[PDB]
Amino acid sequence: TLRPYLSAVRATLQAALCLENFSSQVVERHNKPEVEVRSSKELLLQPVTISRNEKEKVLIEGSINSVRVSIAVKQADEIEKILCHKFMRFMMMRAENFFILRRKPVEGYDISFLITNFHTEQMYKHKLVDFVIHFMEEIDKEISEMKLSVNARARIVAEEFLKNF
Amino acid sequence: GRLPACVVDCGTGYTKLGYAGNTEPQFIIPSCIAIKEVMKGVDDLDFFIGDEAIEKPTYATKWPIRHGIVEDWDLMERFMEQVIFKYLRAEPEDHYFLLTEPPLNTPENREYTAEIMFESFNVPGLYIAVQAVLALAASWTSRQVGERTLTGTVIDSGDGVTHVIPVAEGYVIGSCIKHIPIAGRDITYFIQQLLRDREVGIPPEQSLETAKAVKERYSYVCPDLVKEFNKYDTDGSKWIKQYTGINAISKKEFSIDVGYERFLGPEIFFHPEFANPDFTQPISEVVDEVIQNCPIDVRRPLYKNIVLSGGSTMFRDFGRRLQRDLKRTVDARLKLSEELSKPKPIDVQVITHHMQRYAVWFGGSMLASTPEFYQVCHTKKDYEEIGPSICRHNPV
Amino acid sequence: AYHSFLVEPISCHAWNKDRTQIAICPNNHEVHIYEKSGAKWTKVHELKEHNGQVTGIDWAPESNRIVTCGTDRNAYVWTLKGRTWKPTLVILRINRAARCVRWAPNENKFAVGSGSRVISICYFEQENDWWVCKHIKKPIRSTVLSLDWHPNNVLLAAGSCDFKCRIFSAYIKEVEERPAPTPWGSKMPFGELMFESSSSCGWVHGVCFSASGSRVAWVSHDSTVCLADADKKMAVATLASETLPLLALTFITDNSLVAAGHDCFPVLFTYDAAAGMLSFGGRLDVPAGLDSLHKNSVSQISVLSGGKAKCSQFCTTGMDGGMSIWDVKSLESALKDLKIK
Amino acid sequence: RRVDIDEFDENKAQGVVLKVLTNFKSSEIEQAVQSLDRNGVDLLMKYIYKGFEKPTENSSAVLLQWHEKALAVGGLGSIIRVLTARKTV
Amino acid sequence: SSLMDPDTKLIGNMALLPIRSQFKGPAPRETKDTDIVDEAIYYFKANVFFKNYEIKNEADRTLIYITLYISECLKKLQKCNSKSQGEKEMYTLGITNFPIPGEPGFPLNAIYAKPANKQEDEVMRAYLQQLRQETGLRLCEKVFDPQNDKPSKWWTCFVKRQFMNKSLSG
Amino acid sequence: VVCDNGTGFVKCGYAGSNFPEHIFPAIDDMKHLWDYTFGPIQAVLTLYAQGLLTGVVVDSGDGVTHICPVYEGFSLPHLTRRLDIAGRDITRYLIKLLLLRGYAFNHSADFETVRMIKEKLCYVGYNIEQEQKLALETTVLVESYTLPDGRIIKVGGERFEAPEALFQPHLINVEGVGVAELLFNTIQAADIDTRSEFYKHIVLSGGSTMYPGLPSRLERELKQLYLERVLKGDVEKLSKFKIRIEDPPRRKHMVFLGGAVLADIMKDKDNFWMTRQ
Amino acid sequence: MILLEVNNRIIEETLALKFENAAAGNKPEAVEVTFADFDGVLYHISNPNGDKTKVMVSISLKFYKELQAHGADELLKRVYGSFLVNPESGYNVSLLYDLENLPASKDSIVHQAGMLKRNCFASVFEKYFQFQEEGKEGENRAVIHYRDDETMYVESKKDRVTVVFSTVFKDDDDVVIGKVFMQEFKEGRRASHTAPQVLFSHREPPLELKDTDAAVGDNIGYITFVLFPRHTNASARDNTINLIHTFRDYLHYHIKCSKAYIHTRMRAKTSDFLKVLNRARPDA
Ligand SMILES: Nc1ncnc2c1ncn2[C@@H]1O[C@H](COP(=O)(O)OP(=O)(O)OP(=O)(O)O)[C@@H](O)[C@H]1O
Ligand SMILES: Nc1ncnc2c1ncn2[C@@H]1O[C@H](COP(=O)(O)OP(=O)(O)OP(=O)(O)O)[C@@H](O)[C@H]1O
Repeated sequence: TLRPYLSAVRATLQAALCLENFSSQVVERHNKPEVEVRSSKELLLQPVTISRNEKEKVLIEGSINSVRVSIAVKQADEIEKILCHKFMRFMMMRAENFFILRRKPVEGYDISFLITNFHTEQMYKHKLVDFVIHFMEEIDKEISEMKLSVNARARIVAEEFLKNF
Repeated sequence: GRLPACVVDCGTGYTKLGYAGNTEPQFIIPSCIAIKEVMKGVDDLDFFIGDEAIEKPTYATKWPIRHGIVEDWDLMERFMEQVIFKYLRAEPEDHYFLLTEPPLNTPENREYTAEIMFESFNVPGLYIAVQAVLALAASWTSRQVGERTLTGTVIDSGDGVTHVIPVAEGYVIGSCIKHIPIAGRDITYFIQQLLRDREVGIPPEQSLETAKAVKERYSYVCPDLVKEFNKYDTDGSKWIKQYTGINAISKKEFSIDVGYERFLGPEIFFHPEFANPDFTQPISEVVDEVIQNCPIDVRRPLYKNIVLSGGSTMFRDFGRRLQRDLKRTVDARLKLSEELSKPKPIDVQVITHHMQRYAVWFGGSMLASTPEFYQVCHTKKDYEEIGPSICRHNPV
Repeated sequence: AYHSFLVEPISCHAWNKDRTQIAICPNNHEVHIYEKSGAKWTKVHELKEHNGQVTGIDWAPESNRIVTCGTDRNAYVWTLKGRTWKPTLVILRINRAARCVRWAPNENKFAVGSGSRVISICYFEQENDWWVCKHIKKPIRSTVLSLDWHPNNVLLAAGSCDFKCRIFSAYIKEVEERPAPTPWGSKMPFGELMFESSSSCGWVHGVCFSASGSRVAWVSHDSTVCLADADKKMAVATLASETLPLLALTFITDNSLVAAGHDCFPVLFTYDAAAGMLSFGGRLDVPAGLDSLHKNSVSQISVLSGGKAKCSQFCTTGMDGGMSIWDVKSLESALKDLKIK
Repeated sequence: RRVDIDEFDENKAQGVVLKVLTNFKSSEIEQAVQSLDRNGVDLLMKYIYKGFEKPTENSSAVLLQWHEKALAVGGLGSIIRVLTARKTV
Repeated sequence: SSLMDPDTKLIGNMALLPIRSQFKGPAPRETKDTDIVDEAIYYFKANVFFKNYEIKNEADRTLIYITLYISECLKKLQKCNSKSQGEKEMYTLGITNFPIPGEPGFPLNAIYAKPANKQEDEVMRAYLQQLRQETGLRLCEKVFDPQNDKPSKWWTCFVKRQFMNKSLSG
Repeated sequence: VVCDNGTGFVKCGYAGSNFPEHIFPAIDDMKHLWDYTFGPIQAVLTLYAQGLLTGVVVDSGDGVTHICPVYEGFSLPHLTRRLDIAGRDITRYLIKLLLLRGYAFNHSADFETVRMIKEKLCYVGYNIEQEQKLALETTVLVESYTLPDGRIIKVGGERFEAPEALFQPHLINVEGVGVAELLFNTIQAADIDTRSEFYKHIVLSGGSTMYPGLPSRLERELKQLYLERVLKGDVEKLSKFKIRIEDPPRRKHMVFLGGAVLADIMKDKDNFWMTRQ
Repeated sequence: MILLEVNNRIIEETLALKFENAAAGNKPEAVEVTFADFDGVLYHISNPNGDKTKVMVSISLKFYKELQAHGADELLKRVYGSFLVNPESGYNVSLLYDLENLPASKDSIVHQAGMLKRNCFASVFEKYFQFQEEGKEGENRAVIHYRDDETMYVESKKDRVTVVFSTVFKDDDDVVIGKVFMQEFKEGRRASHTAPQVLFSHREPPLELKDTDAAVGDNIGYITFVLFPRHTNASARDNTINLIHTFRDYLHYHIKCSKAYIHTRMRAKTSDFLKVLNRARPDA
């Protein structure tokens, strides 16, 4: 059931993202996203969650012009935890050129997607949904290969040293 | 504070390694890497830098340190691996490193470099200074100065693109730098073609190294060309020499003449029109144009100290003629002044010393053997507490 | 039929009275008037005055005027002086971005809705040569989103973010004389609240009166659409959408409606007044990587052909430079599930 | 710089649903979801966003199948009525 | 200045330069034994690698004419195997004519003042004959070694080096 | 006819116009200004431009900042104070921000290029901590720019920090105020008669008011200070309190413009000036 | 590389230059090169007291108090001999080469100036290879601190020798990766059954040395080496001590290398997502 889990997410992100331009109700002449500053209560939508198990959960927090989507990542053991934590902290250094994310995730969550109105304009917003799915598609497998990378390359390193005695 | 600190100084063509306190580096290795034609384990360790990289015909020789910037990180990263555990043998958790970088690098490219040292090498310190400042820090020991000053002019003479920088209070000025595509490499091509046309019997497939050493062992700045050709014709003795090339293929010795490519070799800095019609502008005033862009207050300090850098200023009295070449420049522009107009004439001095072969690295042993360097390093906890924005900038 | 202009999102579209020229701003300081030259489009005018973005425009079809509203709290009236259009300084006594604007059919006053929970109404005085702003403050509590006029030049619809479609009374008494009575109520002064909607669900994105102005309808953010009557005494009827979020909607007779949204293909509507039923039609259409010709959502619907009553041609402009022009009689043929009353 | 005055201005049952759905098997979703009216789906729509917010041992697995049949019936606008309800249950 | 004085006058694109020649007598005449074409060989190798020589004078019009003349002569003494074989190929090129000012087929016509009459062009041909005469016998002792039939390699290394990238004949 | 000769920017023009019809600065040294000029208080002019009598002026331009209480006809001179924070010192602070971001700039040569960035990218924040949850947390503030030598830098968290650190007496080395503080000091130094008159009669004038949201911070900080020192903690008595702060659209070209409404011109003006009486 | 350099490439380039100056008869030069290596080892090569023909190697440590009581001076005074002189001020051992007394084939002492830290760890091993091969048990175990927190524990047994590193994994991420290297080190005899077998535990010292003050901590694992006489016989002392005296530094290598392998794999992948994000961005 790994496939239909992404489907309902794909079935929710499309519903999530139908936005517009909207200036600040609070401040003169500004345009700041609503799901971050949270100063106008009535605009913020109801935060929803979709999960497959105790762990694989995705939060969506909608507003009038921005949606903060966050993702829990499957962390099977401690050796993948540093594989989880670096792979995040690699890309979170690089959210300036790769620039639709947050720098620091939600407390309890692993990475936070922040799509404004402008990012729905200069990009095809029926495919930014598909990119968010694509990011969850292969980091299941991306970390899965690097475990098999390390458990192979130690075996190359060790067998050389021990036969040399 | 008892075991000293590495100063890895990755130049354009030649990497300059070495530990602190040292007059000269323990390596002068060509900045190049051989890599196999992704690769895993034993496939992903076969890394060979420098001298074996030029040697090995099996693997290709990438030069990722190109124009001073990094072409690609994942091959730069392997070069920073085996610059430590194979040639420096330093303790990777116990030295406050000092990487170095050419001017106008983006402050993304700092946090690409500083990331890997704090996340694949666990270094206890790091301080990525610019090449220009620690260049002129080397000339503080010179007898041409008596007082310390960190404001003046450096003349980088690199291998990909030479630069010119005015510097002020320990900070480069990103407005006034100028690419000039003369280099160390441009002198190689045409004097190789100058011995294609006069010497007979040199195999073409190694003639660049052949052209290299005669530039190394026999070049000199000629002071003035029009008297110079007669001094070969009047005197065939004390100007004509003979170079003894070793045939790397056919295993022999071949003698070649040391003739006219001596004096024109360094002279193309004084006129670029000898080898390129892309620049009609000599070096005698293009540094003065870079001078004439900075504000009015900083120019009068900027005349007193022009500093030579890089290996491509290892030619006999290169500073002497170019001193006169700037005195012809600046006095003619104030010759406009007194006519129309009163301001005092200003002295201009260039700087030379012994280690100007590699005076970029020699600044690294004036810093890492001082306690103030231990004050200003990024510690490892500073990356872990606050994030890469502390290491995206540089301290003083 | 589909022309496309640009990559930028255009704010809103309007036409001349013959419905030939069009005027839009594609996400900039500059609203551009375009015009057919056969099947060829001509950038006939450019407007460079607003120091902020602009958000809503209406061409005055009869006085040849152009109203603006934007985000630098400034609204400018553009009237044709020969070839070069000239602005007009209009102070609304509000401080932030406006949202939408449209002329009353007398062309004597225009309604601006904005973020300071008030609606500024400028009607033109003649001695000072001035558009005096007068305000409808109570009980609007949120940012006003969409507006619509009754054809009597007296009433004024209002839709904001407090979910409550509060239809009003804004009879200006000094440039207009005492109008006829209205099936809402009797006394109509300025600022007179008349009826607050029963909608506590979904934002109020688009409102419109009918050609009578006795009927009024609105679509909501929660995929619903609701209509009420002045003749049937404020009776709000309820209908939920089973499609996608939606913005714009318009009448075509007095009880027949057409609305499109974030799919940019329509799906008609008719108000069954006999059974009291808002019943959603059926796309009435017939079928990058997209079935609809235009890429982004709708931003506006408006009728090319002779008012909202006739009612045949209508175009769809959205958050991209394309226009899909749609004729009703062009759509009458191939559809097998349409409903028209 | 130390106080919030953005608010002080002069303007502007649960455990029953999870118990039945997890006891309802996966094969009878089509007979359970489609038996409700236009308002019963949106009533069921807020139900599915309860156990997905508060998971248990056997909660989040089968309710994705419960989200599946209600997706096609509810369409795409049925989800908004979770988002936009400023007073909800 | 060094190649120009108001005592001599501008006839043609250049001023008629005071020669010292193979013969003595009535000619444009100078005091010192050093000639312009001596100087056109003396400061030759300091001028051979430029791209755009300055104009301080009209004697440069002569001076780069000799340069393109030597640019022809370097193509000839690539193939020479004795001093007599070199001179007869220089007597060959010293007689054979190429176009000279404002003339099609001759490059750089935009620089030179063109004499329009029939008179001054012929006198220029009578002077450019002397340019083709007086240069070649001074190239005998200066290209070849004092041990005869030994072409010096210090004139070989200009065979690809030109004033600019033009072909002289085509 | 009106003449307008300034300190850091000098104007000229005719009567009944829309703008200063030419602009050029003043290069003893003001006595030579008459040569290129004839060839083609401010606050009373500023108030009557908006068309009022007694109010509060936020005069924030280039060289120095004034705050002016001014009555119907005359000013309030002893009430009208003058600060010493300028507009340039914002830019001088803004370099050091971007320098610690990592971009090389000199304070002398690179001066005007940063001044372009300030007038395009930089603004003010209503609060600091919710604002600083955008630099450390989110992408949004990061916006591109292009240098005139062709380089493209990105500025994120150093946009909103134009005003803040030299309001503190450390970075300015001067014990002083914020911005609403000396504002609030002056009204409570003023009368009680026209006190609530003042809090709906605040005008902003100058190019150093072009920061968006600056009338959203002055409204927020005065709700501290009137709660602090005057009303001393009460809830609903603060809800009565009138706050209206004004800023004209054409205010940057208004000082010469507003005088045209007062300027009841004559047949003669030469007959009083002492070199031409 | 895959095996480290028991060679010392910071001298083997240096003095190999130096004798060829005298072999060409050139005048020697003022050389003073001061530099380091693994494990806190400091070097100093200089002309001693002002003559350019005299070339002095000089090494400082902190172990010579703990090491000299384990038979140090029998080894290197035998091997180096008249090369070895009085220790220089501030230095434990000080060798000396004079370039007026060059040997015949210089590629020996150039090579045998590169074992200069290797010859100090050998003598404590050579002392305790005697005690195994002659059965003389009842011996105190050598407790040798080779850093501030890095202690060496040897053990002579009946038919074997075991030896123990007291490693400290100073960061937090290295520990989790570092435990995976001892897995295949525990699985070393899947095809290499002639290999010296290794035990490992983390944070818990071995019970054989539980009587000591052996610490307990998150940074610390304990690594053994079962040494049969088949690898410590008289034929292969010198092979075995070359491998074993760098194994702490060897394991610092492939931890950092396997970190480096991630940042080349992952930097490729951040270009892949940034590719796909530019495709939904329009061609226009
Ligand atoms: N005595 C010499 N004679 C001739 N050429 C020399 C001499 N010394 C050095 N060079 C030349 O100088 C070049 C080295 O320049 P440089 O030291 O600037 O390289 P780099 O350190 O890699 O560059 P950079 O420091 O600018 O990044 C070499 O290519 C060499 O050919
Ligand atoms: N659009 C803008 N955004 C931000 N700052 C601006 C803008 N326009 C001008 N400024 C700032 O305003 C200052 C000048 O404004 P102003 O014209 O009010 O002062 P000034 O009249 O020149 O000074 P003085 O009164 O001394 O003549 C400049 O220093 C500039 O930094």
